[PDB]
Amino acid sequence: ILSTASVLAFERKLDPSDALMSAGAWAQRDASQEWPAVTVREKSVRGTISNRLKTKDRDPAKLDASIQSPNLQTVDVANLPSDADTLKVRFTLRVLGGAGTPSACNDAAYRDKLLQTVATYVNEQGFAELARRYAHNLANARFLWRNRVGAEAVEVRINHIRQGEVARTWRFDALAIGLRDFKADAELDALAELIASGLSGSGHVLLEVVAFARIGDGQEVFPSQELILDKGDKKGQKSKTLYSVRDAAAIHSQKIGNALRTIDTWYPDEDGLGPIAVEPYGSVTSQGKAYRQPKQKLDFYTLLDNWVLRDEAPAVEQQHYVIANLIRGGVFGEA
Amino acid sequence: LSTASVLAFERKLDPSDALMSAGAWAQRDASQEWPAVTVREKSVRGTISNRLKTKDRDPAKLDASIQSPNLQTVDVANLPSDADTLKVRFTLRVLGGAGTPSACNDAAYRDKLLQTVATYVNEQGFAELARRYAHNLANARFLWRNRVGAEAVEVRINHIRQGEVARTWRFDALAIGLRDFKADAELDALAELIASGLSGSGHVLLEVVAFARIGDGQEVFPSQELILDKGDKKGQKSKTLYSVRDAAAIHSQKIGNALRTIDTWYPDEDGLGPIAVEPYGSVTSQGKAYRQPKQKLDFYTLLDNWVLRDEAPAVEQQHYVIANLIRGGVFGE
Amino acid sequence: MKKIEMIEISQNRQNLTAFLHISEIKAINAKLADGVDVDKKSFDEICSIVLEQYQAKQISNKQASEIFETLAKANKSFKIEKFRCSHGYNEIYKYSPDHEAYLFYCKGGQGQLNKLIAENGRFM
Repeated sequence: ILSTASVLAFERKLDPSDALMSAGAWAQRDASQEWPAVTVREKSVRGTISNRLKTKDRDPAKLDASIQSPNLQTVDVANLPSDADTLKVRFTLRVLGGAGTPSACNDAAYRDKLLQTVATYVNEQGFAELARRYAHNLANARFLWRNRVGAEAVEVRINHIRQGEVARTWRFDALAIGLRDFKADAELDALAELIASGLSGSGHVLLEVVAFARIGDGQEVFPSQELILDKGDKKGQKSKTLYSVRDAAAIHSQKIGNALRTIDTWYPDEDGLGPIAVEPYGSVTSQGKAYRQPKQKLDFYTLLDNWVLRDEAPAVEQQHYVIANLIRGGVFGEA
Repeated sequence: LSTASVLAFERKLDPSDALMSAGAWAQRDASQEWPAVTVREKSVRGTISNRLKTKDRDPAKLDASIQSPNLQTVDVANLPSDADTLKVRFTLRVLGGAGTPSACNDAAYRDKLLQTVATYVNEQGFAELARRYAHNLANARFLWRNRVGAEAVEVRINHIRQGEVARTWRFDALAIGLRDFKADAELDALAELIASGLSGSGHVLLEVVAFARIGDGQEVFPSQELILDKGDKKGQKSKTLYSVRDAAAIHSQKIGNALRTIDTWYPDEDGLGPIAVEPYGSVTSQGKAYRQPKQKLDFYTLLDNWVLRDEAPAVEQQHYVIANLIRGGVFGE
Repeated sequence: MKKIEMIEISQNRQNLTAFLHISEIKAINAKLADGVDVDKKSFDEICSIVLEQYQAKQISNKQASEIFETLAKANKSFKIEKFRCSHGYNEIYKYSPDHEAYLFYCKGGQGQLNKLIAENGRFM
């Protein structure tokens, strides 16, 4: 009995928003309700060719003729104003709860067995560790992806807004708590207990999280960027477009959602890189490899099939990984 | 006597396209000038997460397919950053004259069909079905995924008599359940109005407005559309949403399914929530079929066991047969 | 149970290996004839030899009914029919695998469905 489901799908369970950008000055950051948005301007860019050349295309006169005519681009730029050194990146993250119930399942025994598995997990060890890692990823401002590197003083504040007004707030310095070491502070434990209460289903939590970065006066901030359509007046197109919701530079919501779920240090290597994001066949596009391959026995699908079908629960770290990327969501099924 | 070769019913419960706008909570009374929820178009970059079938489960093929990402350009709908509640508005009209077919071949069959439906109605009217439809209106189930994780849902059901609002109802959709069909002192007036509309006496048109307090700048989920995705470029549209005149909306039949999710008489388990009244009552989420025709409890068996052979079913299943007549379609061939 | 029903159960289900649990083969090898032992055999081969032993009359009808119903309940995997008609609504939808759904194909009853089935094949 108990083959896998023909299709399976889980909801998102950690819903961020498009984090809008604004710009102001430090020590005025306690007001921060009137800060003007970071606007996405367009600037022209000249660039000589600089690609690697095969051994047949190393003629001197050919390279001298190729660099005589340049590549002209019309790229986008998102700069801070020239009288504002602090970048304010704000969004809201709500946690839903009910991380075991799928959204689609063709089997009936497998769904109830998976629900029994998740429920006996949450009874055994709750959502404490996963919420403490999610609170660390909210704490150190990892969602500032490239606006965080080289910043002077990152500072995050998270408000629990329950009935329109705030309930209680947390204020962290995002550079003391680094990216790798999970330090388990006191306010980190309070935010961990709140996110775990939201994840288990005990209530409804909606955080408003705002991150200030003292990136410098007039510097360049990096919103997430879109792609191109390539249709209609192709010559002279805009070479690089940036995200903007209502003429206000913003990061995509799935980029912030990726930054919050960079929690698992339980993959095979687990020494050099640090924490990666939870993913079936645990992968990073930058490093270009899959750290949890199916040849190894440390996948998500192999672990979930062994946990549900064969009733052999893995180590508590790998159980944290399987429940964490059930908290992530997605469609698990043959396609 | 056999069933007619043609027999078709119109739908006696007609909603509009539930179109959604955005705003701020506690100003939701003066909420007829709220800006719509426009459908923007963002760009996603997905990675491989489907199950490999132990043919591409190689150390080099997975590493070569990780480095080639899946770029897509999806529609998305979000509240603005200064708005933290979603207002979904539609109008539902209840026609009535339920068991009267719209195109029937045989006369000796439709006369006794009308006789069985009339015997049901004067024996026990539409009050149970109207109670369950008024529960699926008061409990805001038509916000399908705009209801999960919401802080406070609130439904306003008017009664537009001749343009003038004659009667108003205000429900807290999270106070009343989504499973148990318990009776309320205020909901019984709405159930009486829907029963009067279904029974023929009067013209019932309600205006249903649901405010779901999602959160500041969060995501709303309108209805999604069909794409014939034959071939994709660098980034090609992989998900588009519904929009009536540049304003997101839920389809009229998706907020109609959440109105007739009243079936809790199916034989499997009446404690696992109500399902939609369908012949061979099915849910594509659960992927199964309650009221299997191997059992004698589907619609197409109880119908011609009630009309032809005059074997009147249980009192809780006549509600299912009459509710499937209210849903509509062509029955009999 | 009818006879062409067993032929369609032989024809429609997916070809699987090692799907027979121990109780089924334990009943089957003593239940069927002394000719073939069915260990790690495909569904089509088992169903074909059982339908042949039903054709060349050696085994009875009730035994074939029980063993074909056993081959029915032991298999849960079905092939896709490529063509599904809506009967009262007089329509014909055609399976499209990239949508995992039956997209609309043509207006037509059962005769047009059988024409399309004879042309394109009855399964995916």
